Amino acid sequence: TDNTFVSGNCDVVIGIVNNTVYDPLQPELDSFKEELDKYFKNHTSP
Amino acid sequence: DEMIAQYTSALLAGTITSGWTFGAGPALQIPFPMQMAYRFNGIGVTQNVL
Ligand SMILES: *[C@@H]1O[C@H](CO)[C@@H](O[C@@H]2O[C@H](CO)[C@@H](O[C@@H]3O[C@H](CO)[C@@H](O)[C@H](O)[C@@H]3O)[C@H](O)[C@H]2NC(C)=O)[C@H](O)[C@H]1NC(C)=O
Ligand SMILES: *[C@@H]1O[C@H](CO)[C@@H](O)[C@H](O)[C@H]1NC(C)=O
Repeated sequence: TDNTFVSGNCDVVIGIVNNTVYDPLQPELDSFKEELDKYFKNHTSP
Repeated sequence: DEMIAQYTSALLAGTITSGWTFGAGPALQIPFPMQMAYRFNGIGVTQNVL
């Protein structure tokens, strides 16, 4: 998303192609979803 | 007046397909629907107006 800027819907433009565009903020919080996953199994089981 | 008409028919065949890159080195291809979006970027308006 640093390299790209968004402008409106994607139907007016001719020749567009479908792909994926990533964001850098989402992997920053990805390291904490795996951290909190182990503590959930230590409370529901007993 | 034929060879003069051959030169000016070769400038129009490179400024359409290659753009301006054939005036400063080897000619590089680019579609004309996208070369025109480079001329707006040198004016002050963004790409999305085109
Ligand atoms: C996101 O990607 C998907 C798959 O790559 C796109 O879905 C399909 O895209 C193709 C593009 O060639 C569509 O085919 C077109 O169909 C029309 C109508 O039959 C035809 O006139 C064209 O010549 C072309 O063959 C296909 O219909 C479409 N399928 C669906 C279910 O949408 C999708 O369009 C991409 N997203 C965007 C926003 O473009
Ligand atoms: C899970 O709970 C037990 C309690 O008996 C504790 O000893 C253990 O350190 C806990 N493990 C984690 C990963 O929290």
